[PDB]
Amino acid sequence: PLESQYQVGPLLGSGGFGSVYSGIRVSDNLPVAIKHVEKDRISDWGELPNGTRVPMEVVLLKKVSSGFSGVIRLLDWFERPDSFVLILERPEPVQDLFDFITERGALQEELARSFFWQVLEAVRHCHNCGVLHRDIKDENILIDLNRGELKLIDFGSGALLKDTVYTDFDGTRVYSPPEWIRYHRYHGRSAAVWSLGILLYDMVCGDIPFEHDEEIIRGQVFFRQRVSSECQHLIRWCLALRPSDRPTFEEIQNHPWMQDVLLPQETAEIHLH
Ligand SMILES: Nc1cc2c(cc1Cl)N(CCC[C@@H]1CCCNC1)c1ccncc1O2
Repeated sequence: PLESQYQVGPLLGSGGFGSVYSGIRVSDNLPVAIKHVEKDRISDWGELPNGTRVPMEVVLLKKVSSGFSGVIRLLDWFERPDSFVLILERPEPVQDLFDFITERGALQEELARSFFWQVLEAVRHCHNCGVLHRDIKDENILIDLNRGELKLIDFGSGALLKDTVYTDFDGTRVYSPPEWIRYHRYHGRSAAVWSLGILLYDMVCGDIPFEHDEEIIRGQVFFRQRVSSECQHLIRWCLALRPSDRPTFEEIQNHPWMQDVLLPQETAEIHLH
């Protein structure tokens, strides 16, 4: 009954993830996003408790969707002969962080601190639920403009979190760590911290630090606008070439730069309204 349960609105975007449309749940007028993924384009499959074979994203979103978190919720899913359709939460009004940075430029540090903090909390939640995102980036963060609340999207490159080495990767290369580039090997948490360093740089500078593999491997960061000494230190720590030299999530959240974070509502009042 997909076609009767949802009224389809405009296409929001398309890309490697599939095609995502604005929609409304007709029963209660709930705003949703409707994500279509072609079966031929799914490399990574999971299985539900009842035996049903599904995209990994469905498995991972179910693992994280219990209680509140900074993760966009899976509301329902449908199988068609050549595709899966996922029904996702849709804040309104909303803008992805890539579009936000593109429009507004480099973020003020107070704003970046609030956003970065919320991303860390959401990533911690995923990890606590046994899920590794593997594609943390501005394009995969939604901002609820009224509430100042950030939500993670697109678990299509994700995996079950494990303590042994990953030798597969299908996330975004420019957010991928040097050990992936050089050895095609990474561990989950330390690779996540690398991507968070890329993200933080992106927030405070308005662009990502590395384009080419050679730049990633060299790992040297330069600043084109004024960024505080403490923020620069945190970025450079997250981007340590050796995975063991990177901070843990606890170390990031205890860093001097991360102190005195604004709550989401205050963040929206100051920066978004
Ligand atoms: N609610 C919701 C839920 C979403 C997504 C968007 C919204 Cl609004 N998207 C993003 C679609 C592309 C964006 C749209 C805006 C313009 N810039 C490009 C997803 C992309 C991939 N996997 C899950 C997604 O889930």
